[PDB]
Amino acid sequence: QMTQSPSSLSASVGDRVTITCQSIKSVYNNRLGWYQQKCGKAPKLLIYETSILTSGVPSRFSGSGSGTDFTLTISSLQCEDFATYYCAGGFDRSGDTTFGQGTKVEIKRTVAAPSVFIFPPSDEQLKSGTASVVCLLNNFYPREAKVQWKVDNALQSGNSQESVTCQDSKDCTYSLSSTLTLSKADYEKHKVYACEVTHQGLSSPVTKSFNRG
Amino acid sequence: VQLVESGPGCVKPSETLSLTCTVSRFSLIGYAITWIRQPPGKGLEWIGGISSAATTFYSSWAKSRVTISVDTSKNQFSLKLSSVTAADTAVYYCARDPRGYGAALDRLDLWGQGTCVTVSSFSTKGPSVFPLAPSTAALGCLVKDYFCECPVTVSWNSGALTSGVHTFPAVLQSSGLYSLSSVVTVPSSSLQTYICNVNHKPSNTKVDKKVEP
Repeated sequence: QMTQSPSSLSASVGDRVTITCQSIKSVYNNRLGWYQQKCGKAPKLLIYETSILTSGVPSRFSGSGSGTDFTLTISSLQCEDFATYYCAGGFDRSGDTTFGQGTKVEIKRTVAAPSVFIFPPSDEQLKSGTASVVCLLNNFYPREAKVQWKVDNALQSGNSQESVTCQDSKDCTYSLSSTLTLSKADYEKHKVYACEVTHQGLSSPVTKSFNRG
Repeated sequence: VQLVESGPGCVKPSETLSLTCTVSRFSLIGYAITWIRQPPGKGLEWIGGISSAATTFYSSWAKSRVTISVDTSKNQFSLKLSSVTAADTAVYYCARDPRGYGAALDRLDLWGQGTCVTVSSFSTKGPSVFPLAPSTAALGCLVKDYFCECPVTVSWNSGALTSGVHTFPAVLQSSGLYSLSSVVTVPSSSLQTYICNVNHKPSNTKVDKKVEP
């Protein structure tokens, strides 16, 4: 209901960034707070009453503004600051209170090549009629990465899905998991299972493979 | 956890959603409790609140379909949402205002970690847990073929192993069921014990799976 700006931003480690929050009505008794929400976690109160930091929040965070215009400043952007930030305002005492739309903060860092691991289907899963082969790309930057599956050096398509973690709080990297799904018969029909990774941090595509058995 | 949230997880349309937020520890504070929800990929939406005087406030959209109450003998706050539809699918949070304000969002200093609610016609299904066995090194667990998405819980060594753990977002498979992976990187000295504890509450599925070389 309140307007935040920008919708998303990016900067490097150590940069100073600002997020703006604007409302139509003036804030009542400085009731303006800033929350930080990391992936899969509840929002966390960073600043309350416009400019007061909650205990434990690094002094790199600061809040300013008045009336209808407020600012959250991060003076030395760190990897652990990757989150969506929300302002929240109260305008009277009867129920006129709301959140801003949120501002995503991404952090740019140096290129980092992923560590590739591969996992064959477990025997427990092979007891059923399905087989899942997992390829893990660990701690890479930037997010862009190509994962291709090869079964007896035949390229697969439409039978794999991937999921990516959010930027890591310590090293700003992403991790990715790609799962290839086959039937038990198709899995037992072939020998070499490989996953090839294309990323900026690698001089050439990196393939991890295994032989069934 | 200080604000323990409980809910059914997966609900069918037109049912009544009943959620609880239990204060797990004693606090000499005369606090208020506010209910907020977050649809997937969206922002925070105020549902309502209850003050230290038990004064109960409702947002405009919620006043005709939500009831908020408190059971002081259990320190347990209740939210009931009637005639749910798929539009009510969201993560539901409770949060504490330490000033005792029931209609304020600017100073929510303590949050529950949220309870997922998926409103759909599709049947609940418990997942299968398979080991991603190592060939540093990496191991993990594959939680496959479940519905609805969350509340799902994945811990390692019952909470002891946290460093280097990447639990990936769940992907919706072409079968209409969700799959998730949780990996951890460890030194190549693996002897020691690596068990993953997965808990799919909507299906009452509690599985402790040991991952071995």
